[PDB]
Amino acid sequence: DVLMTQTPLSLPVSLGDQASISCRSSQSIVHSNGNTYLEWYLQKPGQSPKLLIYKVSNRFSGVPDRFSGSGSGTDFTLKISRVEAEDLGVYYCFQGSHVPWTFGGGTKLEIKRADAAPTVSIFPPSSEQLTSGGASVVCFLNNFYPKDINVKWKIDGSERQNGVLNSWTDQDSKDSTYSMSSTLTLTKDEYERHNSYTCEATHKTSTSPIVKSFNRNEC
Amino acid sequence: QVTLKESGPGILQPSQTLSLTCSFSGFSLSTYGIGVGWIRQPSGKGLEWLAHIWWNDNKYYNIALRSRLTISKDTSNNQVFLKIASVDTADTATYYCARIPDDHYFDYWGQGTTLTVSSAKTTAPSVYPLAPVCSSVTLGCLVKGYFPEPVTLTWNSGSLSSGVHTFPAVLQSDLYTLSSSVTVTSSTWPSQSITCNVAHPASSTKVDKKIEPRGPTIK
Repeated sequence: DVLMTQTPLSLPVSLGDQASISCRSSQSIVHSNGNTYLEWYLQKPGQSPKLLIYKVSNRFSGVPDRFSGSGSGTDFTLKISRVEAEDLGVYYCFQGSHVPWTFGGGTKLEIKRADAAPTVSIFPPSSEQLTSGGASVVCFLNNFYPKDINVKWKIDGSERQNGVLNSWTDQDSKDSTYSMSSTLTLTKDEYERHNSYTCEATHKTSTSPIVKSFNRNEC
Repeated sequence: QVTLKESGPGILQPSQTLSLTCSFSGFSLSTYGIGVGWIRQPSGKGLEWLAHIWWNDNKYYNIALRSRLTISKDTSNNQVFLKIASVDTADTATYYCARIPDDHYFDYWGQGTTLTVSSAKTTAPSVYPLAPVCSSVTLGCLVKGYFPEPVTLTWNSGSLSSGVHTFPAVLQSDLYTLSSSVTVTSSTWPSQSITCNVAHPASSTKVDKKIEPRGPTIK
């Protein structure tokens, strides 16, 4: 039960940039046989993880000269010096020294770009859905940077916490931005009472929030 | 050569017994030091080691689950079987089997079978079109209440690809939900029909949803 701690959770790096992932265990990971068993796996989206560095420093099959592993006892570090397209994904430091064998939380190597503000798009519940009995209110926050965002739902001004379901896309292959959907699910009876529906969004691009709203009157 | 393929039930009811087979080629478990292990990855989260067996039949299990876990090899036909007893929604993950090349760690992982533990019954998706409230235009498509995963969504039968944002599925209640935004020039839509196509292989349900502009309706 060794606690593996990675730093950072998300790594924003440009291409050709020097990148360094930090791993730190709760205890000494030197196995009885003298060998330290620190491994580095790279899992690309929609794939099984693949080994890079084994035994703190040794490179695996087809792992380039660019990847280098270091550290001892507690603090360990992986260095990727000239970041390429193939080199992006989720990295995990693993230990084979003590049973139970444990993996790290994971570090996501992502590409940094210029700051971009989201495009909020509020969608009232469809005619097709209201006839059936439900009333989901969709909100899309599209193409923004950095990944960290926050959405507040305000029904008639009053904030709602419970009944919200959010999903986030990966980084864009083309424009390198993130997108987020936020669905406030409601019963028709609840929806048929209130009027103003607001999907208030906050992002570092601007000090004041990005309000997007509709009224149940017209639609 | 080195290949690891894992066979699973893929989908089963709570409290049933999960039984999976890691079939392999390119190496034998009859060879020295060689070992095969099991790791599970829950739906977009970090990895977790379950158990493993060595060439000499020494079995190591996660102290966390232990009692439910039973691992056994079959040296003659290059197969390893992991069996977890009385499973629950907490065991909805992707299960990978990986080879241990002497030293304490994994080197070659397999494709990894995906298991889903749920009481839910097979349900076709309800496609809801999202037209904007009563230049560029943002349209949506809400696929709701389907089982099991996965669903495949396209716009204009794959013709429309630019500015498309399919979001990952969120477990609504006993069933999944997902959305996909599409952004087009104000001259493309309404003028030219935008149709959201959904396909649910499990329920053999292929649906086309023409997203028309939001019309008025008073009760």
